[PDB]
Amino acid sequence: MPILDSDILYLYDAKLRMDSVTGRNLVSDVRLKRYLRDYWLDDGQDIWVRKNGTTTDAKSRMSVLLEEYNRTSGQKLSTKEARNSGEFRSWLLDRLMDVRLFGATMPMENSSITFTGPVQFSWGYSLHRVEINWRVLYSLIGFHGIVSRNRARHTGLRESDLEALDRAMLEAIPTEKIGQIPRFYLRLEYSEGYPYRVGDLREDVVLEPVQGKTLDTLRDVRDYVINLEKVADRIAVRLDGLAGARLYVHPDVTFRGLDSLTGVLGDKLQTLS
Repeated sequence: MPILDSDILYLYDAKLRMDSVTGRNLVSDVRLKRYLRDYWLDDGQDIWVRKNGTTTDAKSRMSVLLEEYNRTSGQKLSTKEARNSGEFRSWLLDRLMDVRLFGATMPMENSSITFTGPVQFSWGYSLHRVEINWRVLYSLIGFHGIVSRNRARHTGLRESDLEALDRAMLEAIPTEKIGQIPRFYLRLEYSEGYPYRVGDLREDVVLEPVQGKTLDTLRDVRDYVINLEKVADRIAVRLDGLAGARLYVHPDVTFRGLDSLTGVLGDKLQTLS
């Protein structure tokens, strides 16, 4: 199966002179990808962006990889020749799944290889204002991600890599004082050649506090209902291009409009759990 363009909506929560401080919590895409990489590393996989918890010099790691490729392939590529070698580039990609997904900048002595990752994430932000008491009390974080069909052609992305990404979105964060729990994961795949996208759904999510709570005092997953009604509406408009969907929801979340979402997706929906 060819790689299709995708949109991702991902929610997870994190728990446990000025005072009375509040604001919008932010999580870099680099941090999210670090959770995913550490998870695959702990699964024994070969990963490019890895530590020893001391980081490794990238130029040294590339020199080792090039010398290994040269002695196995019977070549003597220089770093400049290695940069231009489609064979060495494909050999690196076959070996490092995180490069196939997220790309990499791989310096060498007086050269460098650059892979632009098909899978890209926004910065994550809290869908509500969080309280600071210097640590955040509670934060429901939302991420938008994409999978680029065109970029996947240049990194050798495999269909099995995307299934591994889906499973890591469920398992990596809990595996890697602050408890962090995935709560919602939706990946929408688009038909080949379809030009439009749902895009970023995070602003269409609506949090509805339970009685006694407000949007400024959310402290636990039980304090609010996640209303998906507008998310279902936004997806329905693009139904003419939707090829498939993957969806996971945590059992402790209370949803409104989850039935609307699954009904829109229909037979395109595959579940994850």
